[PDB]
Amino acid sequence: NKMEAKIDELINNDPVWSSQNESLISKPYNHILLKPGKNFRLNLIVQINRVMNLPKDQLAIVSQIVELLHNSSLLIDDIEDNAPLRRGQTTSHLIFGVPSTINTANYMYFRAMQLVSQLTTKEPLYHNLITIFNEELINLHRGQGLDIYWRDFLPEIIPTQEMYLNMVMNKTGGLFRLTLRLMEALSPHSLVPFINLLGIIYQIRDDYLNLKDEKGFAEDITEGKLSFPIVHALNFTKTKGQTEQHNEILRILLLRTSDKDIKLKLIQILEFDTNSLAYTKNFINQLVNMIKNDYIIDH
Amino acid sequence: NKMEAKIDELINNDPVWSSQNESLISKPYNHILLKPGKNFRLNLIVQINRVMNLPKDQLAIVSQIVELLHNSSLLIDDIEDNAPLRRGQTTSHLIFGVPSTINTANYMYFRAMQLVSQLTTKEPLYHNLITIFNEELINLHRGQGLDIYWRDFLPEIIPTQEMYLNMVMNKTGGLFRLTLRLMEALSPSHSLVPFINLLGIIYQIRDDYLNLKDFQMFAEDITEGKLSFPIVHALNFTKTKGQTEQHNEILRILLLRTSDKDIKLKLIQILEFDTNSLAYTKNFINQLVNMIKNDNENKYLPDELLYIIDHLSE
Ligand SMILES: O=P(O)(O)C(O)(Cc1cccc(-c2cccc3c2oc2ccccc23)c1)P(=O)(O)O
Ligand SMILES: O=P(O)(O)C(O)(Cc1cccc(-c2cccc3c2oc2ccccc23)c1)P(=O)(O)O
Ligand SMILES: O=P(O)(O)C(O)(Cc1cccc(-c2cccc3c2oc2ccccc23)c1)P(=O)(O)O
Ligand SMILES: O=P(O)(O)C(O)(Cc1cccc(-c2cccc3c2oc2ccccc23)c1)P(=O)(O)O
Repeated sequence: NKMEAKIDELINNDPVWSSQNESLISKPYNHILLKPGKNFRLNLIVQINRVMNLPKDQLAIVSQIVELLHNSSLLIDDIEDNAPLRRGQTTSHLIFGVPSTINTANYMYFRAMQLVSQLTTKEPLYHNLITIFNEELINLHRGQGLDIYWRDFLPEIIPTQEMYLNMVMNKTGGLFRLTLRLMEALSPHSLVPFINLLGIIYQIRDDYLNLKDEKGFAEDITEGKLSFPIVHALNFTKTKGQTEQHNEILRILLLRTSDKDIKLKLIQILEFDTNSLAYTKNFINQLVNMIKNDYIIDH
Repeated sequence: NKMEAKIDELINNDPVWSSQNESLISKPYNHILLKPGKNFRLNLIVQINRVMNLPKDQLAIVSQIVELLHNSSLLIDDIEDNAPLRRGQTTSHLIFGVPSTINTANYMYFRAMQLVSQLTTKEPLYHNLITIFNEELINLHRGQGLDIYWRDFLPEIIPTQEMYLNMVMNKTGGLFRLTLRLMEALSPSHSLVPFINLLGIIYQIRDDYLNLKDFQMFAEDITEGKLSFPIVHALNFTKTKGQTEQHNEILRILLLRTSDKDIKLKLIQILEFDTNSLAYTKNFINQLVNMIKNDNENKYLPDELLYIIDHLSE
């Protein structure tokens, strides 16, 4: 009969997937492309290439891979932080919903992975590009897992500066290392230590500017993040016996508040009571002087 | 002095990660392991192996891969359907939160991928295994993305039965094909892929059917507004017969995202008395199983397998 014949045809062919289908599920992703991201990224990749010297067409693919992983990971990051804005517009998950956004972001992680084989035909080198991809993706999720856990289960764990830096080495260092390691493996004195330093500077600076200044006003406070200035402050208050301030910092973080005055109060506690903002600014300058007093690093 | 020296050490070493850090991010995953569920998956693998003959240690790994992807995919599946229960207990995202559960599930996807790399060191075969893994994960997400889309954009698109089957081929068939293709690529010793595709289709339709049938005998699929196989039949049946009020009433209840049992029973009544969608589905599953039962030639089958098939019969 015809039903059996049609079922037979179905199971003997590859799953049917159309262009229209590809478009429908790409919506959460297409939305974040509507706004440009730091364009100075292909900029960073172009700099590092002065040293790696990859051929233009191979470099392009590395760039596409990292751009894709980066843009899609932001979709997930914003769900995980329940963020309202990204690149000055509403986050995808508030528009298309959390379910679609998770699935689309995860879909793009595997599309990124598929691009890797466009880099080489040589089994050995391929094997190493894949291992690098797998390793850093593992590191990336270990660090983000720690960051989310500390924030969502606060005050169960109050991280020390040491713990925060290790989380960053996993998370933000993971994407910087991913980009550098792929290029070093493709290139015809590794820069890994230098790229780890850059990732840390970047994350701490990112935490700092969030309070010093589109994602909204000091949105890291609304999200309750254990940011670099917050970690210094929680440890500073514990160490100095400032019991009341230590507890009020925790309380404000736990409110997940959008109240601008409450956020401003916390920011001035970091300014005048714990001097965490100045501590952070100096810490950043000290890391930068590690490069300078030893060009990309200029941002 | 000191700070700089601590930073030098940090950036020159691999990222620090401990056993304690591993236990913390594994919490959402271990929770679902608290109940084994219908873990007889290891059985289908173990059985298919009688034809594939993979050495016991490679078989263990394929096994771990399948268990990891399947377990972590339910963590994500439950967040995507906002499900309250899984394997009889509160879903992980409701205990550990949506953020940690997504991250933990995604972490396990990559730990599964790293196991793939440990199946062989033959560089060519390795590339093939990675290609299979990559291809099926992509089909899986396309299928799940389409199922979610219809559900969340309802009533913009009402899929037909043919559309539903293509979605299922991508989604459900993705993990069955993934296990089978890996096993087949590894075998020392006609693909069983067509057979496994059919199994995945039977499995999913049967799953849609029992979700409504066990309630007739939670029916969370109704609360989620899912375009399940019986609901798809019911929507196209009412459209075809020009039954406007019934068509609309089915949409209204799905759109309600209701957990009110009397309303859920009302949709089931519609399916039972107006469209006869449950009898239709039962019969459709029977016709699929019979394609295996009457495969005298063994066009699809290589007995322990047929038993499974007949079991799935409704
Ligand atoms: O892309 P966006 O400008 O939205 C932003 O994520 C900037 C950013 C934050 C963190 C990491 C990166 C980053 C780091 C390393 C490499 C690359 C990054 O972004 C891209 C894009 C394209 C290629 C490589 C990278 C960019 P944002 O915090 O300013 O929103
Ligand atoms: O570190 P922040 O989250 O503060 C930020 O830099 C963005 C960011 C930087 C580096 C990594 C990630 C991130 C977060 C969640 C998941 C993943 C991330 O990066 C990858 C890459 C590939 C897969 C998953 C993830 C986000 P921001 O642009 O939101 O300021
Ligand atoms: O794991 P649970 O027992 O929780 C459940 O997913 C049922 C189930 C149990 C075991 C395996 C599977 C399953 C699902 C999709 C694909 C495959 C499954 O098992 C195998 C084995 C070999 C290949 C593919 C699959 C489903 P449930 O729907 O009853 O919650
Ligand atoms: O298809 P249903 O959601 O009805 C169910 O069969 C479970 C299921 C089967 C097959 C695939 C999936 C699924 C859903 C979302 C994401 C992913 C799924 O399977 C994988 C494997 C690997 C990565 C992601 C996913 C879920 P159930 O046990 O919840 O009834």
